[PDB]
Amino acid sequence: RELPRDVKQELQSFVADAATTLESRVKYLKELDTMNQRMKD
Amino acid sequence: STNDAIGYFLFRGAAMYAGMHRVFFELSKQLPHFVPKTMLDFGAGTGTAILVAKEVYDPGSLAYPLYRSLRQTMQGNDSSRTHQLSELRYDLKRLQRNNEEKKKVRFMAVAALLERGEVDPADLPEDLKREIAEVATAAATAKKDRLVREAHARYRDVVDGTEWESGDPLGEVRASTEDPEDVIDGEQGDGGDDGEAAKGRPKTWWEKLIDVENETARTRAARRLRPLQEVTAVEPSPGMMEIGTMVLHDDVPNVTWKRYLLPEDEAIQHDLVVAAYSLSEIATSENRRRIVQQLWKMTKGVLVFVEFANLNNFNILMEARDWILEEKDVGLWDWQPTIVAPCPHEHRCPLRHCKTGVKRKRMRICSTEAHYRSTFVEVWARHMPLKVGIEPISYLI
Amino acid sequence: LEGAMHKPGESGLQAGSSTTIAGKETWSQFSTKMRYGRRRIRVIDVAAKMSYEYQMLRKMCKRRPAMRQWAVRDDFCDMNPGVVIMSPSMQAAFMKVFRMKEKG
Amino acid sequence: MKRIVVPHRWSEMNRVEHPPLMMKQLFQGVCGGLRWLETKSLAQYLAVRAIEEGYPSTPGVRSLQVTKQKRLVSYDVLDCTLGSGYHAGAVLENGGPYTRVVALDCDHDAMHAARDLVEEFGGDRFRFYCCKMSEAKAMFGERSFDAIMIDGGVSDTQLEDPERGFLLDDEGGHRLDMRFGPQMGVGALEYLNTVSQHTLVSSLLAYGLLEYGQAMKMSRAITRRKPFVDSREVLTCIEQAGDELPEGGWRSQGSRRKSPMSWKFLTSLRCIINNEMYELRQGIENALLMLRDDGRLVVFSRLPWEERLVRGTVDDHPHALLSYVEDISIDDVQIYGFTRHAKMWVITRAASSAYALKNTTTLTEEKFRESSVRWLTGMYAGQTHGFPANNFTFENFERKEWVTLRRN
Amino acid sequence: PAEMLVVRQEVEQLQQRVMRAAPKYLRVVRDPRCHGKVQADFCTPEGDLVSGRVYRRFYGDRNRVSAHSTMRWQHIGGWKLLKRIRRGSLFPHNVPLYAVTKHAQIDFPNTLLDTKHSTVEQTAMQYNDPM
Amino acid sequence: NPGPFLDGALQLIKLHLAHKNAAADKNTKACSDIEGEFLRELEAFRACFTMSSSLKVAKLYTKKLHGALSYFQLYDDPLMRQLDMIIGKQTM
Amino acid sequence: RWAAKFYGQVTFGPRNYP
RNA sequence: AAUCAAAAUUUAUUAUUUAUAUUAAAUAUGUAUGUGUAGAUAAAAUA
RNA sequence: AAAUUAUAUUAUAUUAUA
Ligand SMILES: Nc1ncnc2c1ncn2[C@@H]1O[C@H](CSCC[C@H](N)C(=O)O)[C@@H](O)[C@H]1O
Ligand SMILES: Nc1ncnc2c1ncn2[C@@H]1O[C@H](CSCC[C@H](N)C(=O)O)[C@@H](O)[C@H]1O
Ligand SMILES: [Zn+2]
Repeated sequence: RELPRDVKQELQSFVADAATTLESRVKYLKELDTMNQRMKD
Repeated sequence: STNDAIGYFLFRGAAMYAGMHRVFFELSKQLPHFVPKTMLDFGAGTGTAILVAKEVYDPGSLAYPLYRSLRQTMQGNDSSRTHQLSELRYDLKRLQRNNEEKKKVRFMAVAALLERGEVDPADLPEDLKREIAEVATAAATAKKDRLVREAHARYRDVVDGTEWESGDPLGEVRASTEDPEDVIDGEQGDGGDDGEAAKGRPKTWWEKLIDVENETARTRAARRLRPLQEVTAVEPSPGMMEIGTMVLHDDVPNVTWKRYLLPEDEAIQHDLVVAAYSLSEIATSENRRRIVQQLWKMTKGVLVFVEFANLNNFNILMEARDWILEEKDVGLWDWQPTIVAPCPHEHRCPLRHCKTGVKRKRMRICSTEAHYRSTFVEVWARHMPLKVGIEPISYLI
Repeated sequence: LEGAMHKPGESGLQAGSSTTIAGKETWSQFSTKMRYGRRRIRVIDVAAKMSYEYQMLRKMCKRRPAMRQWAVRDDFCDMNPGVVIMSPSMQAAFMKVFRMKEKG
Repeated sequence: MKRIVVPHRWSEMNRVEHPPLMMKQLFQGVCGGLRWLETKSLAQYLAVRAIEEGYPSTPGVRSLQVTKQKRLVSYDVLDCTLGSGYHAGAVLENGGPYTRVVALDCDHDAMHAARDLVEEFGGDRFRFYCCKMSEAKAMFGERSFDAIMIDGGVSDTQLEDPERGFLLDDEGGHRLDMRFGPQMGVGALEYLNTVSQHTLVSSLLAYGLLEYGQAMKMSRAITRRKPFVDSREVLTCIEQAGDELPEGGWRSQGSRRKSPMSWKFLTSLRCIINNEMYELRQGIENALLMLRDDGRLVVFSRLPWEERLVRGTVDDHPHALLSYVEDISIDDVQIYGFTRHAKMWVITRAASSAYALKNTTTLTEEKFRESSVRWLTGMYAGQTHGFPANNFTFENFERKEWVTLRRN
Repeated sequence: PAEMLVVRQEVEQLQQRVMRAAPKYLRVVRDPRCHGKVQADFCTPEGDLVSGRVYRRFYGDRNRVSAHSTMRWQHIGGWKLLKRIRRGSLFPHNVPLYAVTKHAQIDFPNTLLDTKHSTVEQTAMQYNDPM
Repeated sequence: NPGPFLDGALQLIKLHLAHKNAAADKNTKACSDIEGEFLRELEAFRACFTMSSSLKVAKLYTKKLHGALSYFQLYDDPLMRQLDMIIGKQTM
Repeated sequence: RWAAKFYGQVTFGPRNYP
C-alpha cells in the first residue's frame, strides 16, 4: 500500500533540496517571461 | 495570500530590517532634532519599518530591550540620546565607580524602609527626611519600569494581586489633567528681570555637568517629546495585514490599519512617511506619479523611500526623485522638497547619466549596502551558511 | 507498532519502547505542542556587555585632544551601523511567525 | 456664575443599549469551574481562620514595600468586549465580593457603559481600557486572569445610530461608516469605492457565507456601478443583484444557507472591515495564554464560520477543552430579539494531558498510520541551532537564566 | 565618570561643528579600492561623478614640510576613513584629492538601456551622439 | 477508543454511593469532603462527558449520572441540562 | 504545479491574457 | 595613460572575532533535529 | 508509471556557560 498524498507532498517539501528547486523555478519564471516578451512583439 | 506573506516575511525580514536600520541611522545622524510624532507607512505589508522606527526613536518603550553593545543602538535623535544617556549613566555607576557608598546608601535605605514599615515609630521625629522620600517614590516608579521590562508587557500592575486604587478606574482624570509643565512664552510671570536679562550664562562645562547629572529634568524633557503617538499603516492585502498586526502589536501599540489610500486622504498631515519596498510593488494600472505626489503631500517632515537595489527599482526611484524635485518652485519656500540623503546636488544623478553605464550594468545604480546576521531560513534556501548577509538598498530621504 | 505514538514520560528526541496507545499523543500533536510551548526569550545579561556609547567615550578619552575632532569626523562620516543584529522584539516576531505552522 | 453645558447631538439622547443575552448561563460559565471552587473553598478557609484568631463574629455554622497588603480571595475576569456592560455586571453582581472584571472595547462610546458600572461600585472591582481583543496578551502577559469572556459582533447601540452606520430601513443617505472603533481604517463607502473586484471576492470567500458562485455575482455588480456618494445607492445595488433584505434587517431568524445574498453580503462586509476572523482567532489563542491553570474561556458565536473557528481551535490547541456548549434559550429570542443560532462555547484550559482526552474520541487508523510515518521520517522536527532559534526556550527558566535575574 | 561626561559634551560640540560642514561633503558612490592608495568614486555637491585618490602620507600644495607624523596625517586626510568606508557614506571636501577625473555625461539616462545593442550603437550612444 | 469516561463515571457513582453511606446521625466531615470531591470530579467530568456524548457507553450510564446529580441536590447545571435533554429525547 | 497555485491570486483583468 | 610604501612591508599594547583546548550542575511537572565544513571513494526502482 | 539517471561511506558543528 502506497503512502497517502498529503504526507507525500509534505515529505517532498521536507527532505528535498532548496537551492536546486529555487534555481529551477527562477529559471522557469525567466523562460516564461521571455515567452511573454516574444509574444508581445 | 497568508502563505505568501509567511514566506515573504520569513525570507526578507532581517534584510528589510537591516535596510531600514541603515536608512534610519543615516536619518538620525543627518537630522538629530527630528522626532516623528505622526508616522504613516505606505505599503506596510509587515511592520518592519514601523518596528525599526520604534526601536530608533523610542528604545525604552519596547517590550524587549535592545542589544546595547551594538553600533545600531547609538542614534542621533534626542530621545535615543536620552536613553543612551541613561544606559551610559548605568555603565558609569557600575564600572567607573569603585566605591561601595552607593550600595551602602542603598541597603541602608532598604533596611530603613523595612524597619519603619511595621517596627519603628513614625518619621516625624527625624526632621527633613524628604530626600529619602522623593528618591523612594522615584525608585518605586523605577521598580514599576522594572516590572514592565521584566514581564515584556505594560499594564502588569493590575495583573498582580494588589488592591486597585480607589478612584479613577477608567483613567479619565489622568488624561484630562491640565499639565503645569508646558508653559507658553507669554504665560510666564512673577519673576526677576535680571534672570531674563543676562544671557549666555550656562556655557561652562561644570554647569553642563549639573544639567547632565540630574534626573528630574530627564522625565520633563521626555514627556514633551513624545516619539510615536499615532501610527497609521496602509496595506490592501489581508494576509500581509494579519501578519503585520501579529508583528507590530507586541511592541507598537495603537496602530491604525488603513486598507487603501484615498484621494481625499491627502488632507491628513503626518510627520514621517515611510515607503519601504512598496513603490516597486505598485501595479502598472495604478498611476504611480499621483501616488508619489500624494505621499509627498502628507509630509510635515521627512519622506523616506527605501527599496531593493535593482535596475527597474532604481529607475522607479529616480523618476520619483525627479517628480518630487519638480515640486520646488510651486509655492512657499519653507515647504519645498530638499533631499537630505544620499544625493547632495539636487540635479540629475550623474551615475544615471554616466558614459560607462551604457554598456556596463554595474555602473548604473547609486545604492548602498547593509550587512546583517542572516537567519537559518536564508542559509537553508541559499545553500551557503552566511554568518553575514548582504542587502543592497537604494534609498531617498 | 512501536514508536508510532509518543509517551509523555519519554522525551521527544528519544523513542519509547512501549507499544500501548492509551495515554499517548500522535507526533503531529507533539509537533504542535512543541511549537506551542517554545515561546520565551532567554534573559539577556545587561552587565556582561557595555553600551556602545560607553566604549565610544572610552576610546575618546584615550585619544589625544588634538585628534578628537578628526575622530568625531570619522565617526560621523560612517553611515553604516555594521552587521545589523536583530532586536529581541524582532526575534520574537520572527519566531512568532515561525511557530504558527508546521516546519514542512 | 454660569455653567458651560455641552450641546447634545441626536445620537446621545436617542441612545439605546444592548439587551442581556444570557445571565444565569453566563454566570455558571464565566465564573464556575475549577478556579471557582478553589476560590470558594479558600474563602471558607479564611472564615474559619478569622474565628480562630479571635475576631468578632456571629453565631453560625462555620511584592515590595508600598504594596505590602495584597488582595484576598478575588477572582479576576477579563472582559474582551463589554458593550452595554450587562455581561460585565453579571459577573460582579452575582459573584458578590472577591471578583473583578477588566473590560476592553474598540469604541470610546463604551465609556458610557463603563461610567455607570463605576457609579454602583468602583475603584477596586472594575477597570477599563480601550483596545482590541487581539492586543490583550500584549498588555497582560501569560497566566493573567482566572477567566476570560469573549463576545463578538455589534451591540444594539451601534446599530441604531445614523453616524455609526448599520442603518438599513432609515430611508436616507448616510455614510456607511460601519466599524467598531477608530483602530481600523476606511469605512464601507470608502472601501467599496476603492477595492478591486478580485480583492473583494477573496475577502468574501474567507468567511464561508456568500460562496464563489454568488460572490462573483455581487462583485460584478459593485465594481461596475460604483460612484457611491451615499448608502442609498449602495443598498440599491446590493438588493438588485440578489434578493431584497430580510424583514428583521441585520437579525434574521431564518436559516443561514436560505438567507438572501443581500444579507450574506452585508454581514460579510461587516466582517471584512473589523477583521473578526483575525480578532477571534487571535483573541481565543491569546486567551489560552493569559488564563491560569484550569481557567475558563467563554466565547459567543452568532455566525457559522465562528462555530468553525472555535471548533478548529480547541481540537488543535494543546490545553483547550470544551467543557460544554449551550445554545440560546427560546425565551431570549422573543423579548430581546436575538439570533436563534447564538451559541455559548465554554472552553477550559488543561494543566497537562490535554491531548490524551481528545485521543479517546478522534483517533482513527489512518491517523495512526500517519503518526508512524512522521516518527520514522522525523517531520515533527523544529529548529534549535539557527540564529533566532538558539535564543528561544520554554516557559520554565533554566539554570543559566536564573543567575541573570540576580544581576538584572 | 566626570571625564567621560566632559568628553561627551565635547564630542557633542565637535559633532555640531562637523554637521555644519556635512552638507558640503561628497558621497562615496562606488566601493573604494585600496592598494597603498585608496581610490573611490564620489558624487560631489555640484552634479558630478568624480574618481578620487587618497594617499597615506602628506604632500602639501606648496612644499612637503609639516608638523604632522604619518599616523597624524593618515587620520587627517581620510586615509583610514576611506580605507574603512564603503559606498553610500560621506567623504569630506576639505580633504585634498589627487588625480580627480570627471566622468562623461549623456542626456538620456543609461538605466533600463538594452545591452544587446551592437558595439558601434553603444559607442554612438555613450558619446552623446546616438544613431 | 479507550474508556477514561468510564473511570470518571464510576468515580462519580462511587462518590454518590459514599454520600449515600453518609446516612449517619451527623458526620459533617463526610458530607463536606464528599461534596468537595464530587464537585472537583464534576468539573473534571464536564469536558469528558462533552467528548463522550452520543456514544455506546454514555447511554448506559446516563440514568445513573442523572440520579447521582439529583441526589447531590444541585440542578440548573450544564451537565444537568445535557442529561435532561438526552432523557427527554430518550422518553420521546 | 507550483505556478498553477498563484492563478487564484491573479486579478480578473490579466487572468485572460492569452 | 603623467606618481607615490594595502597585508612595499617588519615589530608591539586594557581592547574585536572565528577557532584552540579547557569547561559543570540539573529527573517536581512540560520539553528542545541545519545549511555547511571534510577524507579516500569497492550499496542502488512511490515516479 | 517502465528505463534508472542516483555517487555512495561515516563523522562533526555552535554563549553548556565562563
Ligand atoms: N498600490 C498599492 N497601494 C498600497 N499598497 C500596495 C500597493 N501595491 C502593493 N502594495 C503593498 O505593498 C507591500 C510591499 S511588500 C513590503 C512590505 C513592507 N513595506 C516592509 O518593508 O516590510 C505589498 O504587501 C503590497 O500589498
Ligand atoms: N474585537 C473586539 N475587541 C474589543 N471590542 C470589540 C471587538 N469587537 C466589537 N467590540 C465592541 O463590542 C461591542 C459589542 S459586544 C456586544 C455584547 C456586549 N459585549 C454585552 O456584553 O452586552 C461593540 O460596541 C464593539 O465596539
Ligand atoms: Zn546619486
